[PDB]
Amino acid sequence: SHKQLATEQYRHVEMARELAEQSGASSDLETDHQAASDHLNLV
Amino acid sequence: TIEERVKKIIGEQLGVKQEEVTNNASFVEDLGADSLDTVELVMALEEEFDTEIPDEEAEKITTVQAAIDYIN
Amino acid sequence: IQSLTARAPVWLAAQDTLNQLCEQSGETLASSNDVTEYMQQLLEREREAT
Amino acid sequence: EMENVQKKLRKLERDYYQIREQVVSAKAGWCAVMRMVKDNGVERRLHRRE
Repeated sequence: SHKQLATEQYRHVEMARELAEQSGASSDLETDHQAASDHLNLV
Repeated sequence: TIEERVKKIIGEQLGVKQEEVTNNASFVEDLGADSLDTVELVMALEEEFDTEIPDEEAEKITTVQAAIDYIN
Repeated sequence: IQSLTARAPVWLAAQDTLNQLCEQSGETLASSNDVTEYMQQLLEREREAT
Repeated sequence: EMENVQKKLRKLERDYYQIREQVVSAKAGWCAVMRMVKDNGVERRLHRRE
């Protein structure tokens, strides 16, 4: 169980990292879509 | 020196004295310690040094000298 | 393992009695036929000593 | 959850530590008894392997 927990910790960290990147991407997309809503209202 | 630990513990675990053990011999058959006795010896060595030895490495102590080789 | 475990104690008791018996004698037994032939030698010694 | 299992590992480790002291201390006495018993008792009289 000790070695299993070490391995599981490593994998868990990897998944957390890729989700952090997607969170940043989501904020960027929100910026772009705010601009998009403004454009719709302008048209 | 620090080896006095091993060369002491071995005897205390096998009934032989400090000088009885010979580096050329093997615990499994040349000291009379069977499977259970050798498990007890390796596990007592583990206890004394407050460390850990997995099964694979632990199985490589059949000879007298090995008890110090992994230690020092 | 269950079969062997059930069988073991009987075999061990039998072996202790056998070792005691043959050690009590000068000759060491190894088989049923061997025990029988030892019976016969014992009878011959009876009928000479008598 | 996995951090709490790690703390389980620590608790189990100290349990193992306790068991280990038990084992080594027991052997220390086994040594002495089997030293003294070699006055022919262990041969078959005390060692009732049945």
